Amino acid sequence: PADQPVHNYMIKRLDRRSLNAAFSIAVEALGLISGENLDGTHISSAMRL
Amino acid sequence: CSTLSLVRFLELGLSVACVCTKFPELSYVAEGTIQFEVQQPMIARDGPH
Repeated sequence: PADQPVHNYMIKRLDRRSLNAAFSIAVEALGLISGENLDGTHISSAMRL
Repeated sequence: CSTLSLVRFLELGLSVACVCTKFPELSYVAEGTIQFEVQQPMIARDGPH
């Protein structure tokens, strides 16, 4: 007699992980970037760059 | 109730002693020294120095 074409089956599980990193900003160099108080010459200065 | 009579510094008298000027980025640039000398006068004494 002939043979029937078998086929398989499997169930795989997702194994979960996570990686994380971080940095930090100084309080001194904080107000130099965001704050819109710097009017005329402190927007294009060397310290802000 | 009672109010809080505010007082301005520039409208005081002591303001004559000091020149006040706002320096926004100082706390950042305060990491190093500023270090400016001033002067010293000198008489022209006779005889070769």
